[PDB]
Amino acid sequence: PAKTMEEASKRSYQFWDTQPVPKLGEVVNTHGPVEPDKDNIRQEPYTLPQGFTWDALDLGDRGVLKELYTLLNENYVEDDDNMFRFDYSPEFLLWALRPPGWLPQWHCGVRVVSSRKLVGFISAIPANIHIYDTEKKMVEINFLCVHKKLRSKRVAPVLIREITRRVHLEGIFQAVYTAGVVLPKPVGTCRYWHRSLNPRKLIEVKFSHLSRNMTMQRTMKLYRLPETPKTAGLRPMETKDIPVVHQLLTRYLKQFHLTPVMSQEEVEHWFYPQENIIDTFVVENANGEVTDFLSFYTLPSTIMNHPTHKSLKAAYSFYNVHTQTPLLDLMSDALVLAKMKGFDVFNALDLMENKTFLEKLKFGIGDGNLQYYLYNWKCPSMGAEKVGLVLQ
Amino acid sequence: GNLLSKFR
Ligand SMILES: CC(C)(COP(=O)(O)OP(=O)(O)OC[C@H]1O[C@@H](n2cnc3c(N)ncnc32)[C@H](O)[C@@H]1OP(=O)(O)O)[C@@H](O)C(=O)NCCC(=O)NCCS
Ligand SMILES: *C(=O)CCCCCCCCCCCCC
Ligand SMILES: [Cl-]
Ligand SMILES: [Cl-]
Ligand SMILES: [Mg+2]
Repeated sequence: PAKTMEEASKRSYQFWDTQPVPKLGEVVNTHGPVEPDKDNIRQEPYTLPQGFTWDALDLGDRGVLKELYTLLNENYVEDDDNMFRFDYSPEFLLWALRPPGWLPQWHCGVRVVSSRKLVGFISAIPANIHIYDTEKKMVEINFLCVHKKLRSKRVAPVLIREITRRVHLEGIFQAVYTAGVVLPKPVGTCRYWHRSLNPRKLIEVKFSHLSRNMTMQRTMKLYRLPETPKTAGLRPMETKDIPVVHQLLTRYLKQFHLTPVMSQEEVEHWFYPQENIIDTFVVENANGEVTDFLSFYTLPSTIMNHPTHKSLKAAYSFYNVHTQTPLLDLMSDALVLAKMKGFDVFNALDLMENKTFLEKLKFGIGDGNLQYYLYNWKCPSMGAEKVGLVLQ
Repeated sequence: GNLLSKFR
């Protein structure tokens, strides 16, 4: 697994070389599909290793949702030093996996035949995606996970081929996804940055480090935030704000080159506040007009050395739209709100306009690149600041 | 999927 483009050129991709993606290091100047829409699709599921079987996870069954939570809680993404692991909650998983248009056959699980234990997963959800001058119905792929005891046995390529087949059956032939590893071939490369909210805890669990020329007392003063936000008229998003949030987001996203195209129903799903999942605040001015909004989702991480201890509480910048409030002010209030709600750290990528505030608001650069990818769509790559899409 | 990053 190459995490660097230099590593990636010294690697061969036995699976990805067979897929309709551009080759690494080839410069793309065209825009369109690699292969045509298929007018007949394999009806039979791909073959799994002996002893494993496919299943479609109906998350409306609480027991099945808990099985998925447990698979991910124990086997999903860890940080580069294997000290933290994502701890997606069941309620978050419902938010991320049942948006408008979701299909249970696109919650694609692998179970042990004899025990029925869940040991692998991958998911698709539908999304309309604007990529340069084209809008395409696509899927977003997420939650690719193979049990630690099943790794390095070529199960991930089978999971990818099977979700591909199941998406093809529904008439969809493009996808978007992110990954921490370099594959053929990123359409954009983004970097996470981090803003300490509770510096004492971040240093104690070694999420961050004391600068060695700075004391703890000094670090606490440096990152201290006001107790209340400064922007006039900031308040939680409400049902009555759904249309204007939709309108604000649609107009704001036009300036980027890879963006979602959301219906008003999708806007309600992705932004309407749900405690411990998604937070959205709007700025309603002295005229009663909503002019700006900020949003972040809740994604804690298990502290692997102390599974007993409370998870590390992280907020992830989602979509932030400014038309009257300066973005710097909007994000300052996002930090204060996250601190108020008990988060330890606030995370943001360097995409969209985020580079204009990261250093000024005392974010520090993170240790991993997030690559963005399109499947069966060959187009030029773009800089992070033109990426306008944030996944979970 | 997402990436779990921390301070460089
Ligand atoms: C990611 C994971 C499913 C890969 O399974 P694995 O057993 O380690 O790798 P496998 O032997 O099954 O197959 C390797 C193939 O899958 C590819 N692959 C590995 N990780 C991948 C990823 N995140 N996304 C897409 N393809 C990936 C590899 O490039 C390789 O294909 P190649 O021959 O062209 O290079 C597994 O390691 C895992 O669950 N890790 C923790 C969760 C995670 O990181 N999920 C994905 C976040 S983007
Ligand atoms: C993070 O979990 C993303 C893992 C992405 C795996 C590769 C997905 C490739 C596209 C499959 C669907 C194609 C539908 C046309
Ligand atoms: Cl479901
Ligand atoms: Cl290119
Ligand atoms: Mg738009």
